[PDB]
Amino acid sequence: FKFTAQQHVYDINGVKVGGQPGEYPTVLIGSIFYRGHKIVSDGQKGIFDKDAAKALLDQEAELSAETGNPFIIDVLGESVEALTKYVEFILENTTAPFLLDSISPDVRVGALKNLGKDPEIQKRLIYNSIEEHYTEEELAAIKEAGLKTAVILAFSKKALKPNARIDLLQGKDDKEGLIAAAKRAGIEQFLVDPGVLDVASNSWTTEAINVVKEQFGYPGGCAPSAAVYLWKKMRSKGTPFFEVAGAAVFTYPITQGADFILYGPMMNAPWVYRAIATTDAMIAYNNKLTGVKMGTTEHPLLKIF
Amino acid sequence: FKFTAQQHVYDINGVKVGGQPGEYPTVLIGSIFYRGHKIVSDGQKGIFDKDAAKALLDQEAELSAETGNPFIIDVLGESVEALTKYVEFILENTTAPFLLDSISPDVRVGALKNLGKDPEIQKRLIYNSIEEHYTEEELAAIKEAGLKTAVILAFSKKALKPNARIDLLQGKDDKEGLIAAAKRAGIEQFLVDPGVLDVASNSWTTEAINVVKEQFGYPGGCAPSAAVYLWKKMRSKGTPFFEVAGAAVFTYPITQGADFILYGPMMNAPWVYRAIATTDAMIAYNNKLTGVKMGTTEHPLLKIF
Repeated sequence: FKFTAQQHVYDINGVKVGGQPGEYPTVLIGSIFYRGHKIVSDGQKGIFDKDAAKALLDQEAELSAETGNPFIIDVLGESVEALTKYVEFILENTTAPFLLDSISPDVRVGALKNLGKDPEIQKRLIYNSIEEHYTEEELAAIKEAGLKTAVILAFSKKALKPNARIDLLQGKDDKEGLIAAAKRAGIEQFLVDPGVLDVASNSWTTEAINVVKEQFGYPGGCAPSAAVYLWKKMRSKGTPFFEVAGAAVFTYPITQGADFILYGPMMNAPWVYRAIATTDAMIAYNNKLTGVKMGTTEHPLLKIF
Repeated sequence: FKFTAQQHVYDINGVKVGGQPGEYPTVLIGSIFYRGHKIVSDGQKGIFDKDAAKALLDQEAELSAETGNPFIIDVLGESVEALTKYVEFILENTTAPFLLDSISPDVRVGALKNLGKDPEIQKRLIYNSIEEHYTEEELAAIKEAGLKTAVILAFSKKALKPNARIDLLQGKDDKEGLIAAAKRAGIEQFLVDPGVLDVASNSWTTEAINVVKEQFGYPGGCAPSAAVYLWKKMRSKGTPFFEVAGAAVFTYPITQGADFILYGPMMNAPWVYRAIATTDAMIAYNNKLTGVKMGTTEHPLLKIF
């Protein structure tokens, strides 16, 4: 199976994301400083374990080198002060691009004012996310920071059908599309995340990714970790039951041609990389029948066996 | 995914196998008395710990009840004497259908001859397998036993690519093919296993399953356990890395619409069931988008959350 639209392949500070299935390895996006992360003692002041944070980033680099799966760090914060310090640390202690991420839009906006229109911010900071309820002050903050890449959260609790993401992105009736909104903020590269409600609905998320890649060619991915962590019946079972259940959820979108996964807490990277690399390897081996050419020699198929 | 051909759904003594993606849960097939199975004290005579064997069968039934994934037991033997006793034990100690399985055709035929004409055997025993080395003696032994279901195994190093495996199944030039051979033995129900040459080529196995379901509508599955166990680089990493890699390999065919998985030793059932149930749940949630109706309420989607 191949997509009709020519696929966007973005180069975000060296990380290739997008393409036809089997062309590029899955980009894996691990969360750091999330709510309840044990390496954060004060989520308001941003007091965190610098040694432990560095160890997670070094582990991510090592797993990436082993499998060929590139990484983007999901940097979460509950306050402007905290998220600013987290981003300053991430900039210094890895080369990877990263999501500027918060539940609260004003935390993302405040952090951007602090980080400013730094050329490094423009190259490495991906805004997470341009969502249905975006504000003009949010677009102003993105434009003033000169960001070029954003996650487009193409989710609406009233665009549940995959096909309805066309309306969300392009606009409909009197409603500006999320792509138009992003472009007004000066965004040039769009990572489309159709959103995940629960584990089962990951199949609708993946169909939405397929619609977006088929018709627009934007890189498609999703964030199933919250749904997996709300699955107490599985998580309480411990090893290896939680990990293989998680593996089934995180690999599923990749089996249908998705480009990136937000796999949740970085502490899970060791098993997530091994599962995702396995799926990537099997998909790319199908290239030998389809004629799709791998865009890089740094691919699980050439590395994990 | 929805498959072109009208799908064959077989009722093998109460186990539903086949159909469109999300119609029926994955049938899981665990191996017992395999080479080096430590509950066997004498593999030539078929002497084994019956309590340990029963404990495995009870565990399978408990896991099946939990997820709604039906089970068929893969009964392996290295001698006629041993495989005959194993089949006798399985008939009395579970209600499940089972594969009569040996790497040696002489062992399968010998064991089958010992079982004679038995309606319970005819309902529950699946011949594993009709493969490239089949003989008229073997087809005659199957017909004499009155078997109605067989695994059709297209594992051949003369048939690497999916279309070559289809040629082995459907026939080509001077060869009737494995399905035609099975029909001459009186087989009316075909569990098509294209074989797994290695881990990466599980995508080729899955493409062969797709062509089978697309064109013939026969249930399709595979046995990737041997390939995964021979993956030294991943196996060397231990738990849970080996299990999540295994889960990625075993779930991949299911994500592409496969009907059954031989997951290897039954001792791995606890994590295999959890991984496969997860995939099944996501696929069945897709049913509205595919135009499919669940054929049973005994489905992971309605059980595991």
